[PDB]
Amino acid sequence: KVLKIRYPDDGEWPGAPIDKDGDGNPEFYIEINLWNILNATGFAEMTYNLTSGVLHYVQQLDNIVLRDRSNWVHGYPEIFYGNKPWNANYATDGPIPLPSKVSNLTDFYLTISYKLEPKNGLPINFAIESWLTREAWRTTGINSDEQEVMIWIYYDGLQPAGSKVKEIVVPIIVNGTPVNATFEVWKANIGWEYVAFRIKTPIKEGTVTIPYGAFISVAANISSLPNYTELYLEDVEIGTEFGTPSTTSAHLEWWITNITLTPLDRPLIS
Ligand SMILES: [Ca+2]
Ligand SMILES: [Ca+2]
Repeated sequence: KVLKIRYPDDGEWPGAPIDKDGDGNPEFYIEINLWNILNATGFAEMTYNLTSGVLHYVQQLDNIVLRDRSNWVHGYPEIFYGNKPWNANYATDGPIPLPSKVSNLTDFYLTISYKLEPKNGLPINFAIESWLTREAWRTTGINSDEQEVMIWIYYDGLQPAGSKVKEIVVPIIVNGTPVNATFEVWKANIGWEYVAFRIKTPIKEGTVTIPYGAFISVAANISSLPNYTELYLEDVEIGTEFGTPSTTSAHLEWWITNITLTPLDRPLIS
């Protein structure tokens, strides 16, 4: 039927597996993940139609107070594949064997169909994220010698952490058209190493395809981390960070109607 998770009714941390064939190995995992909201009024609800495959998120939050203003954004309601290292949730029923070492993975395309409707000027992005960890099956967080990589294919009013390194051009596909797209590369120290690729021409809705290794190769190339090839690419998460400390009302709706990961016959790291 329809899988539904809701904040605050299901608790602090609503989330659920998507396990179509009931094999106890989910294909994807969804979380509302309001991880820097200490208190708010209102609600956020995510539903997944097990027939149409449509994930739909509706958020009407007000009177927001953050856990830690220095963490900047409010949360990252999302769907992911792989092992998310901040908790015991995972989804590994898919064609890409995450978690695996970067040095052992082949490249893959990530294709997402979506439509974003932030309301009232709300700062948001639509960002794909992966964590790279010393341990494949981490469930308790991230250490200072590990990495977070984000790829922002939409943003309005939000800036990545840290500082701008350079611009790169990556061949991507936008609504069926091959596009050589420019991304700004940003790098931060926030408790671990962070690298974000923020596209220069953000895409508010449609179907976007990226070659994942174009981004992980650059993140490897610019890393300050030692023994980068020891790292496991844990997962691929897709969601919307939203809000800054200026934001006390965050009303947002979106839909993601397909996620596909397509293996390629070439290494991840070029
Ligand atoms: Ca399954
Ligand atoms: Ca709003």
